[PDB]
Amino acid sequence: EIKELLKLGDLPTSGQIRLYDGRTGEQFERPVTVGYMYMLKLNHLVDDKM
Amino acid sequence: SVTEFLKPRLVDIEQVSSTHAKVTLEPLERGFGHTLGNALRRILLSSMPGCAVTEVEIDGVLHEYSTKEGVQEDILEILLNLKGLAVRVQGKDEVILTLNKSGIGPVTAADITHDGDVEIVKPQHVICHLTDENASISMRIKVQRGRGYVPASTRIHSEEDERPIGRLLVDACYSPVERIAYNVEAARVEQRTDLDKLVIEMETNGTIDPEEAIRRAATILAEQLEAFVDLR
Amino acid sequence: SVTEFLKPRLVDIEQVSSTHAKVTLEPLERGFGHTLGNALRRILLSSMPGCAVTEVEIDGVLHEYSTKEGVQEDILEILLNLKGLAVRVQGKDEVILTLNKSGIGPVTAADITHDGDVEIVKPQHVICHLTDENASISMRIKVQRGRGYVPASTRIHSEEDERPIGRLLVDACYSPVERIAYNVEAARVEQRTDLDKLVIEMETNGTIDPEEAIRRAATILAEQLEAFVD
Amino acid sequence: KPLVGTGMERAVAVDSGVTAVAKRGGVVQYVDASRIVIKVNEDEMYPGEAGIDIYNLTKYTRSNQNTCINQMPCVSLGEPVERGDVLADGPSTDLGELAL
Amino acid sequence: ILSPANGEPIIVPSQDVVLGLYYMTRDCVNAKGEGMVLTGPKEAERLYR
Repeated sequence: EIKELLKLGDLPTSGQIRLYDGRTGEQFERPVTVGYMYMLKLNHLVDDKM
Repeated sequence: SVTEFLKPRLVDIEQVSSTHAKVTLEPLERGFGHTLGNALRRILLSSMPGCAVTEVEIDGVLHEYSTKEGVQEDILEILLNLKGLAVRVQGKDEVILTLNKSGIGPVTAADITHDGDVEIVKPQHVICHLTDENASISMRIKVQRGRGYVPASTRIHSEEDERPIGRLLVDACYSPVERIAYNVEAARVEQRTDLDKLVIEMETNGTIDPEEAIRRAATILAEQLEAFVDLR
Repeated sequence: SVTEFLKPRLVDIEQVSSTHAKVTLEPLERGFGHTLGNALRRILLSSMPGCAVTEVEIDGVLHEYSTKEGVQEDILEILLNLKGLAVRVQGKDEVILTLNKSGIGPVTAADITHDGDVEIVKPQHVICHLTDENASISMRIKVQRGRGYVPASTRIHSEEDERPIGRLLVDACYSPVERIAYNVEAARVEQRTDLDKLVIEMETNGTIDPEEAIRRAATILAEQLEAFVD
Repeated sequence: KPLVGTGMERAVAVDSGVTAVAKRGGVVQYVDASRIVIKVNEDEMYPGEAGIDIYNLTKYTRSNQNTCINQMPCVSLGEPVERGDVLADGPSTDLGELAL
Repeated sequence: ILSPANGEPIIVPSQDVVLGLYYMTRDCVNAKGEGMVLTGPKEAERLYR
């Protein structure tokens, strides 16, 4: 189902594309897994612990 | 002929939309385009001058964490919306715009009283909503010109006069370029069959001309390269 | 202002050897050191013109895997030694040199025939080891002025130019740059520390000084943007 | 909002008291960043009652962990509402869905 | 650099250095540039870059 949903959009079914190094520039040797993930910010702040 | 190099030049500036644009440079020899392309991108992301909103002042506000009667959105939400406003200012580096609105409805960027030199690129951009007939909003917006991104904490470092209560400070993102995508393809020039052309796609806020941005990036690169050219 | 940008003033250059440079530049704008280092490295690697050997003709040897009884080294070793040689040909594009040696065989680059225009940076660069007393070596070396690195694999195609037998293709290596690296470190000025410091370590085959190579690369890159300057 | 979820965000947000749900159906008479006034339907009316429901959202009140509790309206002027519908989003909540 | 408990070294790559070294020190079958003859490690690096 995930692969079919990816095929519905203009995205590869494998879920990996080819990224370019921001600093240097050339293609990475192997495709990398990119996407959108839900990230949380825990209640452990460095300014509260320093 | 190996010693001499082909001179790249601008050949086409195809503007897809008011923000999206494409710039074509031709001809380029071997990998030079790459050595140019990324470099130009790595400049256009960080060292593009632009105008951004710094200080806001509302008549009925006292601090960033308050609310106004008759407005649907919070004061912090209003400041966040004003942060993304794109405005092109020419002739000076400091402008104090004023906005006055009343009645039920959205408050678009077209409600700002233009001063002639200052130009607004997104008149349909929404700032807040008034949900009361007897509700009036008056705002004073301070806009400046700079580079990069500076937060409020570093900008309030200058401590010479305490700001009056009710003068809200917002983060400034002076960079007007959001997306850069460069690619290099084969160029049909004479009979070399090896020269290449570089196409740069820029997605900006519409406040900077693509040709001016490219020329500025090239000038910055040449200025930085002058030191290496001298080399003590 | 906005158009003003920081320029690297602490230009420190120390030479480990006659063909080894470690140039440190600081201060630099945040991220500008990476761009400068990458651009200079790319220009040095794939855009520096130079004169170097292209193909070699050996008398009595018809193929790469052929064996010569006179020399203790294989033909591949001779090709590597000739590739490592650095030349400073000026005036014309391609030159042909003739090497003929006999007797004791510590044959170095000093035994090559001098054509006047051609220059050898390292005459003591060893070429071959003829052990047999009466064995003699005779060869022809072709040097061309090109740009960048041209491997023999690419030149293998379109063999009609190299139809005559006895000609072996060797990697060109026109650019007199080897082991060029750049590093970016943190640098502090007053209160700001997002500034970068660039350390460039480079070596040359001996034809030109490393600082001369850096200057030439910077000049080439700058003149490539002449039409785009303001 | 979470792009990938389990469908339990709505139940968690509604059951928790952070969000302001509509006690009675009707239309939004006056929506403001600090309070919401809605006019109840004639079906849910009561004898001798004006028929107006007023919700006073809590703004920028500290929690037990010194965080911020803020409620923002999620309805426009004149938008009809039903019983149990969310009127204002509580902290870490988007359109009645939990958003951590 | 040596653990007093047993004498084994303690400064060892753990997660990323080992992976990078393993990837760098690996041989394919028909990789680009196979069969070439190089005069030294510097030429190998200048070819890879």
